[PDB]
Amino acid sequence: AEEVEFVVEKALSMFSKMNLQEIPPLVYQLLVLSSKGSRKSVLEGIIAFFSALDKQHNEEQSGDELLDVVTVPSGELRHVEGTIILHIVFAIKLDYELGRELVKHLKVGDSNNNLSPFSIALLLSVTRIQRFQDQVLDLLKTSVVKSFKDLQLLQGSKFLQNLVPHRSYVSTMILEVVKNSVHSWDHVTQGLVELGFILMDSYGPKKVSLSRMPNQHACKLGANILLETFKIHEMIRQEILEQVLNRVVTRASSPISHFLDLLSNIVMYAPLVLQSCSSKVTEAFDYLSFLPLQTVQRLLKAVQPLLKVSMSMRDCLILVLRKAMFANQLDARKSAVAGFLLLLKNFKVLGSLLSVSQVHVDVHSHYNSVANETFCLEIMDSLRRCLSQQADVRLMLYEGFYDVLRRNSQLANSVMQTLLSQLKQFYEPKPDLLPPLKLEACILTQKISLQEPLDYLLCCIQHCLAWYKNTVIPFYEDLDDILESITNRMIKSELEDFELSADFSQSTSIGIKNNICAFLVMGVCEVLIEYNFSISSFSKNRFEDILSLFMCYKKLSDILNEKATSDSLLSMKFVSSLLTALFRDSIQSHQESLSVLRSSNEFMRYAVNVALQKVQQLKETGHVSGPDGQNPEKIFQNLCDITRVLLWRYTSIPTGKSISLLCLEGLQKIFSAVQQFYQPKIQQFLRALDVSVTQRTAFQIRQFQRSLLNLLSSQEEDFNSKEALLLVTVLTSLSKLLEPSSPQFVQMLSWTSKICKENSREDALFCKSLMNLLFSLHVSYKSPVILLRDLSQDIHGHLGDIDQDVEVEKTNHFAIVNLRTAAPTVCLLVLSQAEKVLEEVDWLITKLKGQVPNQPVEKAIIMQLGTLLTFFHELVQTALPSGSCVDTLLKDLCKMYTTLTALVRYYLQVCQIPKNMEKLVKLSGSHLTPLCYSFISYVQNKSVATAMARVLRETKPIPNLIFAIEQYEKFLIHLSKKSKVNLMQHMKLSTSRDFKIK
Amino acid sequence: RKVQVSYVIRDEVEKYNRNGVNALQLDPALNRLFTAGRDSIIRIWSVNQHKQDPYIASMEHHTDWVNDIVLCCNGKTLISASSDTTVKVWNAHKGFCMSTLRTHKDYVKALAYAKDKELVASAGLDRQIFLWDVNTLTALTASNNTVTTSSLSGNKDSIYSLAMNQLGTIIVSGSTEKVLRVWDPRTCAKLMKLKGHTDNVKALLLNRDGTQCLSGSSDGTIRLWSLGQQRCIATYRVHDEGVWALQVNDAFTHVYSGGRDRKIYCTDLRNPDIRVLICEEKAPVLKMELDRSADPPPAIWVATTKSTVNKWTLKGIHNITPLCTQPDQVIKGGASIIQCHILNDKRHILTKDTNNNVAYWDVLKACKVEDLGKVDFEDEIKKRFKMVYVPNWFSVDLKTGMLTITLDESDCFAAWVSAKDAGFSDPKLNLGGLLLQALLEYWPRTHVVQKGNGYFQVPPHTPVIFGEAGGRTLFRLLCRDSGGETESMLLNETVPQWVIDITVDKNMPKFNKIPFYLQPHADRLSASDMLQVRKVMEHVYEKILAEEKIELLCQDQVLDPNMDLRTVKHFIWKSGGDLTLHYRQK
Repeated sequence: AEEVEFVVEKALSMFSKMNLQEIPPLVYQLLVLSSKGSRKSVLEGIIAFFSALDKQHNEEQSGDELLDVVTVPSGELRHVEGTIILHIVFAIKLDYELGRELVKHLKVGDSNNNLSPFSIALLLSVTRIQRFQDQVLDLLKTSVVKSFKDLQLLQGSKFLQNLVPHRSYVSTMILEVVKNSVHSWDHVTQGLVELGFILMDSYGPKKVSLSRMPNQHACKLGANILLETFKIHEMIRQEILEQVLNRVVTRASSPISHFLDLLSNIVMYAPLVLQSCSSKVTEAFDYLSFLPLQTVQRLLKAVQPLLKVSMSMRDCLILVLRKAMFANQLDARKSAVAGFLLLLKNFKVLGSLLSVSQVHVDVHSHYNSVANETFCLEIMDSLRRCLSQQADVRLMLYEGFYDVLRRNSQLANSVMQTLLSQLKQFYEPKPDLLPPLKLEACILTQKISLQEPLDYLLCCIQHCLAWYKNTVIPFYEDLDDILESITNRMIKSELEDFELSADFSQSTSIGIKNNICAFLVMGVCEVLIEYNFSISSFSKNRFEDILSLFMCYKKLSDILNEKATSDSLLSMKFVSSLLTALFRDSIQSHQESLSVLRSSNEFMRYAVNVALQKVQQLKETGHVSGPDGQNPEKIFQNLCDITRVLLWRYTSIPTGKSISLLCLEGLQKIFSAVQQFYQPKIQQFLRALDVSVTQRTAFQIRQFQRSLLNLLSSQEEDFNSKEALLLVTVLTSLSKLLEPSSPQFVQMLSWTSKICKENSREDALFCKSLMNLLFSLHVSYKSPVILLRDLSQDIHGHLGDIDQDVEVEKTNHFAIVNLRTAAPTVCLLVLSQAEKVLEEVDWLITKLKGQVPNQPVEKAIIMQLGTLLTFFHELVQTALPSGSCVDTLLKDLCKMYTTLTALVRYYLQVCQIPKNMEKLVKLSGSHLTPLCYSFISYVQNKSVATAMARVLRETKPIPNLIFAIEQYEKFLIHLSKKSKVNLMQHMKLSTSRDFKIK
Repeated sequence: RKVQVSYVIRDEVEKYNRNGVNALQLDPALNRLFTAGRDSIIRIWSVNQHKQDPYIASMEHHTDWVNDIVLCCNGKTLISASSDTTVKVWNAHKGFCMSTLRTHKDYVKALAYAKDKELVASAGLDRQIFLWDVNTLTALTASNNTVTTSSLSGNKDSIYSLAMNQLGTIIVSGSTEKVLRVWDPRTCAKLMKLKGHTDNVKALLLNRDGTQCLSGSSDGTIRLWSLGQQRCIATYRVHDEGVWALQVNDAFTHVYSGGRDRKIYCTDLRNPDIRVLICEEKAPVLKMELDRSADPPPAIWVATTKSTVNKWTLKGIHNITPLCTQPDQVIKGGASIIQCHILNDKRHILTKDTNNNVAYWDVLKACKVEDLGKVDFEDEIKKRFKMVYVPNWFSVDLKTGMLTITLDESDCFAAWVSAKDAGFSDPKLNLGGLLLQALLEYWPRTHVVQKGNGYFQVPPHTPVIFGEAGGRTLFRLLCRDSGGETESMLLNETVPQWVIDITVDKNMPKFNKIPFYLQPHADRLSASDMLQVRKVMEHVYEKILAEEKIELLCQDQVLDPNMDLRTVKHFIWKSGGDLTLHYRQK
C-alpha cells in the first residue's frame, strides 16, 4: 500500500522533466497502477500538473504576436489534455471508486481553488457516465453560483477589495473550456450543453435582490455556453436548437424571455441553422396555430433574423400562415394575422422566386416586382377581411398598419382606403348631427363587450395620414376634411350626445356600456389633440380647439375617477414635442398661440403626466405603446428631449401635485430607466443635457444637492417631505455613476456626511433614505464600522440606559439621529449594516480556513471585530423598544458570537496565539458577554392559534443567543487547551436565570 | 456537404470550343448547328456557307461536360444533359436556360427524343431513366414549378446511350450490362432484354415505326435488332476499335458509323458488302449529325475529342481510299489547357495548352499576365523558380479546358502574405480572404460605402460558382451580377458561413505559428510564419547592428536575413521535427 504511494509520488516528479507526448502513455499506466493502490494521489498529481501548464501557457500567450517565449504550443497542449481526459474517463468506467474520489476532490461554500479549465473539462466529459451525470453537473452548478456570490460580495465592499487579491472565477474558466473545446473536444460538448441548460432552467427569471444578480449571472452564463457551443460544434447544434424550441414553443406561458433571447442570438448565424438544424424551425412553424397570440408574436420576432436572409423559411412561414388563416378554428387566424403583419412590417419583397412522385424544378426566372405587388396586395386584402373580426384582431391591425405603410410605400393606397372604409362605418357625414361618431355600433351585445376600438382606429388613421403628407406627397384631402369635421363636432358636443353621468356602474349592463363609451371619447379626444397640434402649425385657433378637446377629455375623466387606468394614445414623439413647446418655446409667433395652452394649469399637469406614463411603460415592459415605441434608438432620443424639459422646469422655477414636483418624479423615473436599459448610452444621455461620465454626473449631482439644501433650510412645519424624498432618490441613482476612485465621489460622500451630521428632521422616512445613501457611499469607500460605532452611541444617548441608575452622555455625533428617529428607524438600519459587516468577515474567515496572505488579513479581521464589538457594546445597554429592535439585536448578537466562534475555530486549525487575538478575546469577555446577560434580563423582566404561534416564536431568540455564547466559550476552552494559554481568565462565570411566578 | 467556392479564369466571350464536342443538333428551319461541348458551353452556329463567321451565341449555364442535347418543339426548345448531374431546358431561339431538373444522382449521359409525342427521356450513370413531357417543362413558371416524374426501372448498370422512335412507343437503353433493355414509355413497362453485345453500348437508333433497332458498342460491332422477333438479325464488324457514333437515313437502309478508330463508314444494311469509307478524322469520333435536308443526305457533321467541328460531303457514296480528304466546312476551335503548375508564391500559374503555347496567369487578379509562346514548359518552371514558400490556398481543375480555381474552407485562408511580397504597396494580407471579397464585391451584403478588398478586382465577367464538395452546383452567377435582386436572395441562401465571416462580418482568419527553439552554435519560441530572420537576429542581440554582429544558421546552412521562417522550415530544414535555428556571432 505505502509502496504504491511512494512509486506514484516518484513518477509525479518525473512529469516535469519528460516530454509532453510521453505523458498520455504514462497516465494510462499510472491509472492502472492506481486501481490496486492509491487513487486520489494519482488524480491530484495529474490535475495539478496540467493546471500549472494551463496557467503558464495563458501568461506566455497573452501579448503581441511577435517573438514570444512559448514553452508549449496551444495546438499540442489541447491535444495532450484531451487524451489524458479520455483516459481518466475510461478508467472511471471500469473503476467506480476512481469516480467518487474525483467528485470528492473537486467538491465545492468555498472557492475550491482546485477547479481549473483542465479540471472543469475533465468533469464535463465524466458526465458521459450516467452514474455520475447528475452529481457532477450539480457540482458545477453550485460552483458557478457560489463564484458569482463571491464576485458580488467583493464588488460591493471596499474592505474586502483591499484584502482579497483578485482570483479567476468559475464562469470565466468554463467559457474558455468551450473555447479550448475547438481542438476536437467532442467528449466535453455533451456535458457542456446539459450544464448550459441547467443554468438556464434553474436560474431563469421567474417573474411569471441579493440572489437575483447571481441568478441572472448564472442564467446568462448558460446562454453564453450554449451560444458558443453552437458556433463551434456542428454535431451538437441540432440538439441545442431542438431543446431551445422545446422550451419556447409551449402553451404553459412560463417566463421564457431568456430562452427567446438565446434563440434570437442563435438564428443570427442563419447558414449554420439552415445547414443542419433546419427541420426544427419548420416544425415550430407548424405549431404556430395552436400557440397563443403572445407566444407567436415573440417567437416570430426571435426568428426574424433567419427569415430576413432565407427565402425557404419565409416561404414555409407564408404557407403555414395562409393555412392557419383559412382554418375555421379560432385563435389560429389571430396568429396568422400576427404572422402576416410581422412579415409585411419587415420585408418589402414577399414571395418565392409535393406528392410521392412530384419534384420541384429550379426555374431560372428573374425577380418580378409587379408579381411581388400582387403578392403583397393579396395579403393586404386578406387582412382587410379580418377587420370585421373580434376587437383583439382589430387592435393588432391598427397597430400594424402604420409600420406596414412605412415599410411598403406601395401599399399606402391599400392601407389608407382600408382605413377610410372602416371609418365610414362609424362616422356621421351630416354636418349638423351630433355626435360625429356612432359609439353604439362599437358595442357588441350578446354580456356587453367592445367590438370596435374607435379611438385606436383614429390613432392609426392620424399617424398614417401624417406619414402620407410628408413622405409620398413631396382620399387624403377627404380624410383631412373628415378629421376637421370630427374635431368641430366633438367640441360642440355637450357630452349628452354620447348618452353620457347616468349609471357609470361596474356591474350593470348600461354601466359597462357607459364605461366603455367613456374610454372611447377620451381616446378620441387625445388623438384629435395630437392632430390639431401638427396641422396649421402654431395657430391660436387650432390650439383653442385643443384646449376645448382637453376639457371634454378632462371632464369625462373626472366623472369616471370619482365614481370609481388606460394608456394614453399620444405618441411619445408628440409628448416630447408637446412638452418642449409648452415649456421651452420662445419664438415670437408661437408665444401668442401657446399662451392659450399655458394658461390652463390642468393641461400643464396632463402633458407632464402622460410623459411619466411613457417612462413608466418603458420600465415595466421595456418598450412604449405608441408608434415607434419598439425602436430603442428613437425611444432614447425622446428620453433625452423629455429629460431636458423636466430638468429645466424643475430647476428654473422651484416650488394635485405641483408641476415642478411632477417633473422631479419624471426625472427620477428617467434616470432609473436610462441606467436599466440604455447602459452603454449613458455618456450620450448625459451629453444631451444642457468631460467624462463622472464629471457630467457630478454637475447634475451638485445641481440636485443645492435643491435639497433649500428644503432643509426651511422650517420643520414647512418641510416638503415628498420633494426631499425624491431628491435623495435622484441623488442615490445619480451617485451610482460616479467612479469611487475619484474626487467627485469623495465630494458626494463628504456632502452626504455633512447633511446627516447637521440637519435634524422629524421625518422618519427622510432619515432612513438619507442614511441609506450615506451607507451606500461609505461602504464602497471604506469600512463603516467606525461610522456604525458612532451611530450606536447616539441611539444610546437618546434612548437612555437599561440600568436606570446611570446617565449616558449624549454624544450627538449625527443630528439626523434624534429621539424620534433613533428607534426603530436608525437602530434597525445600523443593525442591518452590522449584519453585512459580519457577512464580510465570515467570508474572510471561511477563505482563510480553507486556504490552509494571512497576517494582513488576520489583523484586519480582528480590527473589524474589535470595532464592531464596541458598536454592539453600546446597543446591549440601550433601552430599546420591545418591538423588532430587540428581536433584531438578539439575532445580530447571535451572529456576532457565531463569527467570534468561527475565528476561534480558525486558530484551532492554525495554532499548533497572537496578542491582537488575545485582546479581542479579552474585550469580548469584559464588554459584551456580561452585558448580554443584563440585556437578556432586561428584555424578559419588563413588559386563537395565531397567538399560540407568536408566543412560541418569541421563545426562540434568547435561547439562540445563549447557545451562541456557550458554543463560543466551548471552543475557547479548546483553544486554551491546544495553545497552552488560558483564555478563560478573561471570562467571568456564566450567569443563569430562573423563573419565579408572583 | 461543405460548400465550395469556385470561379473560372476566362474571357467574357468564348467564341470557339475550348475542349471536345460531345453532341450535335441541326436545325433545318434556321440552318443552325448546336454543339454540346466538353467546356460546359453550348454554342449555336450558322451552317450557311456565305457567313465567314458562323458563331451566333453561347449558351453557358452548365458547370461540367455537356453530354447530350436534343432539339425539340420545332427548334424552339433545347434539352441538355451534363456531367453536373442536371438536365436543363433552354430557349433555343434566344439562348438562355429556363429550368433545371435535378432528379439524377450521377452523370447524365443520354437523351432520347420522340418528335410526335414531344417526349424526352434522360438517362445517366445513376442507372435511372426519367421520362419528361417538353410542353409541361416549357410551360413551367416560378409559381408552377412542380412536375410528376415517371421513371423507368430495371437497369442494373450505368446507362451510356438512349433511343426513342418517332411515335414514342419504344425506348431502348444501352449500358455496361452489355445488353439492351426496351420499355414502353406510355405504360412505363418492360418489354424485352436484347442480348449479344460483349461490351458497353454508346450508340442506339430506331426507325419511325419502332420495330428495328441499330446499336453500336465498344466491341467494334454494329448489331441490327428486330423487336418483333426479339433477336439480332444482323451483325456488322466494320471498325477496328469501338463504335461510338451512329447515324441512319430515313429509309433505315444505310448506317453511318464512327468511333475510336477515327474512321467513318457508310454501311449498307441489306448487304454489308457495300462499305464506303467517308473520311478519316484527326481524333476519335464522339458524335455525328446527318444533314437530312435532301435524300440522300448531302453531308454529315462530325464531333471529335478536338475542339474543331467538321462537315463532310456525302456526294457520291451511292454513285481503302477515303471518299473525302478535306472537310467541306470547318468550325474553328480554341485550345485546351492540359498542364498546370502553381509557382512558389501560390499566386501565379504557368499553363500549357494543346497548341503547346505557354501562358502566365494571375490567380489573385483572375487574369492572364502574358503569353510566352511555344517555350519549353519545364524550362520555364525552373526559370521562374523563387526562394519562398506560401501555403496552398486554392485548387486547380482543367476538366473544361479552362482554368477553374476552387476555394475550400479547409485551406482557403491558410496563405498569409505580406503586402510587400505581393505587388501591392507593409500591411499583412490573406490571399484567400482578399479573393473572396473580390468575388463577392458586387454583393450588397458586403458593403458597410467601400467596395471589395481595396487592392484588386477580378474581371466583372468572372463566373462565380457555389457547389458542394463532390456534389451539385448550388448557385452559379457572374461577378457583376451579385447586385441584382434575384441573385442577392439566392446568394443569401447558398453562401456558406465560412465565407460570410470574411466577406460580411469582416472577421480576420487565424494566424498560424511555428514553434522554434534557438540553440547556440558550438529556449522555445513561437512566431508568425511571415516573420523574417532579421527579427530573430535582433531578439538574440538583446539577449547578448544586430544584423552585422549575429548570423543565423539552420542545418549547417547560413540563413538569408530577409527570408522568413516559413521558407526556412519548408526548404532548408528537411526534417520532421520542430524548426531549430542556431545563433552564432559573425
